Amino acid sequence: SMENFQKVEKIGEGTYGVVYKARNKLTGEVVALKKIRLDTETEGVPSTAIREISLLKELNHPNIVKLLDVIHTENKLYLVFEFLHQDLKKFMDASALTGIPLPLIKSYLFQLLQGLAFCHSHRVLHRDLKPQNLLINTEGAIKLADFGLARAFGVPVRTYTHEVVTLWYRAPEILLGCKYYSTAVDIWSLGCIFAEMVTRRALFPGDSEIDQLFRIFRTLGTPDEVVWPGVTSMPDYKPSFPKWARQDFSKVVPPLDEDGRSLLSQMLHYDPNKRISAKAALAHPFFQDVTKPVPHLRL
Amino acid sequence: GVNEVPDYHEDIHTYLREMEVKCKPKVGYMKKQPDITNSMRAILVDWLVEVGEEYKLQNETLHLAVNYIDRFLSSMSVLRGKLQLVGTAAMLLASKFEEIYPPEVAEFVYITDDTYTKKQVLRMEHLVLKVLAFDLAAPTINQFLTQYFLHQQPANCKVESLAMFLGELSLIDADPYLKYLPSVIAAAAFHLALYTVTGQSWPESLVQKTGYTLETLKPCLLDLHQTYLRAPQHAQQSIREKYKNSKYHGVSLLNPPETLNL
Ligand SMILES: O=S(=O)(CCNCCCO)c1ccc(Nc2nc(OCC3CCCCC3)c3nc[nH]c3n2)cc1
Repeated sequence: SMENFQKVEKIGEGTYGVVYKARNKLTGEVVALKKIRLDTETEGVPSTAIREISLLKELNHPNIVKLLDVIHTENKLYLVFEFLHQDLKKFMDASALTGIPLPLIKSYLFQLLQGLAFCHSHRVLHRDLKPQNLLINTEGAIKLADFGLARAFGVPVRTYTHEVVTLWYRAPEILLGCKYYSTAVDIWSLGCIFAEMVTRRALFPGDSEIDQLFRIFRTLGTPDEVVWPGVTSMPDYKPSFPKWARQDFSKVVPPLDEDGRSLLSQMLHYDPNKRISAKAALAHPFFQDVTKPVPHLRL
Repeated sequence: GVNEVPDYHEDIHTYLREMEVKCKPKVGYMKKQPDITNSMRAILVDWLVEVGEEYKLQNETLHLAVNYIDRFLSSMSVLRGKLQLVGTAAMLLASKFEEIYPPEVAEFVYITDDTYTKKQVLRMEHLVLKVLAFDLAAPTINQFLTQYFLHQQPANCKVESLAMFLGELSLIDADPYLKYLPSVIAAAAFHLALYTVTGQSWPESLVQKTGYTLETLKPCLLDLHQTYLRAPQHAQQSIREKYKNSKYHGVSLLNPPETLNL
């Protein structure tokens, strides 16, 4: 069945299995192949695979990476995806000197918010947004990838897994150990990524849970009952937290314009209830002049 | 706030209404099965209830498992000695989809009381996956019930627990409940529960949401009312037992109304 695919190179390793750049010998299509060894004596097919395949077979959107086929040998399982040219992380490092043109940052954020609204509209939380998981092509698209950590949610939400989201991008409601979290966690991560696209360096590079909180608090101010009702009652909230004043938000990302600042401030709102949804953020004045140009660099 | 997903709840409902049709088992399947019966299915579902109770699994997992057993059996004939194996793979799969901490395969072999080997359970999992073609994100009675609960003013825990009780009982009996959709059973269960506890009715706000009225719910609502009244007598009893617990406000002890006054 893997009869028609010729391997080119190993791309990387995500949440589970290993990705390869391959091409169909018959159609010429370039694909990515996620390969999962199922030696069996483990615990059968892993829940990460069971989630990624059932969710991705439903999520059909130009800004969600496309699952093309599943090939299911007895002790080996292959997932065939559309292939993209690089990840956002590498692109940012490739733009080390020039920085990214504002129309490309703009476009990228718009597209990312579309893909995410679509996940949220289809009861799916991604739960691991970060530049490593966001893939770009030469034609100007950016797409959400690796739904290994994703899950299907109910309305309203139950308590789900706590060990969640890569740390630099983890929302404060998780860090404070709140029993319920929702779609706002994915927005926080896209908020951090927008900052990162402008500056080319992580907004909150923590080295532990507490250091992460403290880095967030020193930037947006330590939250109180006024800015976030019910903070002081959160399981991992400590009354001994240092109380930092909130920075003039223009200082957080200095090159960002007023409309940019406004958008970023609403993605980074402490209170998950008040934080802007993916749906609403699409209509923000920041995107009034939005186009979809091709990347300014060869990928 | 954001826990009830104000910006997406309508879209999500709309989406679920679409998938519950695509994910519907075929109603006439038991007639076409040579060796298993409605009663043999009852015994199995009742057992899975014990399993869920035994491993403290979510109720959502239970509903998901049964959807899988029902779809698999819509296109696969299975001998009576193997019906439990299908259910065990299904319950294993459901847990992998829905649970933060799912039981391990070794535990699933264990509650089948050494009827089947690990080898079998795993091979069966694989097979259920091929037949369902990995389509495990299925709408359930609870995904709907849970949104309906958002309409009571104010919220009543007796109502909530009773509605889930009645939904769960419907899982046991393929005749008749194999012909109603999750959303309609949820709606019947919600009304019946609400009326039993408060004397109130399926509210105008859910007519707006769902498009269902009492008139379109009546046929299901009439079957559900029967099941409720006959429950203490039903051969299968695990669900009654389960809902005596404080966890669910002991609702299975409540008295069903003698009439629905429809
Ligand atoms: O950026 S790359 O050139 C390789 C370098 N990446 C290492 C991290 C720092 O940049 C690159 C990576 C991936 C792809 N294309 C790609 N990648 C996937 O994912 C592999 C990736 C995702 C999660 C982390 C592990 C690697 C896909 N899944 C379906 N289609 C895909 N196309 C193209 C270039």
